[PDB]
Amino acid sequence: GRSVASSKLWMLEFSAFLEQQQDPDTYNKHLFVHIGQSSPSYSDPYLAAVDIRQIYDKFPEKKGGLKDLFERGPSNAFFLVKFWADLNTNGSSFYGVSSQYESPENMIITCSTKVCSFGKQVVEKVETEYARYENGHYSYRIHRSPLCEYMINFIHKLKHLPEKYMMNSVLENFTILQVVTNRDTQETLLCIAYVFEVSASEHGAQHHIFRLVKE
Amino acid sequence: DSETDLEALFNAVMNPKTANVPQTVPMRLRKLPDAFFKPP
Ligand SMILES: *C(=O)CCCCCCCCCCCCC
Repeated sequence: GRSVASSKLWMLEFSAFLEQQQDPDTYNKHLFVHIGQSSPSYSDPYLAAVDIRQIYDKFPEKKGGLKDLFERGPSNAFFLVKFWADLNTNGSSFYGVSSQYESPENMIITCSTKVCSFGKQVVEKVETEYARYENGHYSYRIHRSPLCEYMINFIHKLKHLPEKYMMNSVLENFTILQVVTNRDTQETLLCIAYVFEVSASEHGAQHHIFRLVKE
Repeated sequence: DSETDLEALFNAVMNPKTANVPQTVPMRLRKLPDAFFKPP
């Protein structure tokens, strides 16, 4: 499906999942959210714009926050992803997140993921990734990164809510900010703001990708 | 109080009479594209 790309980095894949082990040879994987799974990943400027000012309140402020990052640019690195999450699932459980990126450049990259409540940072996960040469480009993979305990707790609490409108109500004040940076130069390669609702549709998880603009 | 209180976040929706969280503008009331609220 539709993915996310600046001039220097393309995120081809992103998925958060629960993997359950029935027995040593049998595993069941449930995808909560996914980009580049059901169909081959592609990227083009054929997607709509969102005024970033409409979402500043939902993400960290001050130096290093979303406004600061956006103003520093480049403008083409900033995206808003709306997820409709599939919550229909559930000792032998593994909650994980996997992502893959491609670049023309051989870099050392840092991926910061901040989980936020009411626009305030709750937890940050920071990962450093080195390049691998692949078919005329450089590939970066964050493979089966364990979901933090806060997120596991959050998912558990969501599923224990008796009504779906309640889940959506909670989700309106839950956000994730992902910032992928060149470690040495501190250039913003990708900055992705994630917003959530619960999926109701029979096919499962869905997403829409928007460009963040100044207006 | 603490804005990042996980229990308080869920209590706000489960037990609205005892809700103690920041007051916010719902997303559906904001200047956002139609595609934001309608899945593909
Ligand atoms: C580290 O723990 C942060 C990894 C990024 C989180 C992936 C998104 C999790 C989506 C799960 C669905 C629950 C939210 C509706």
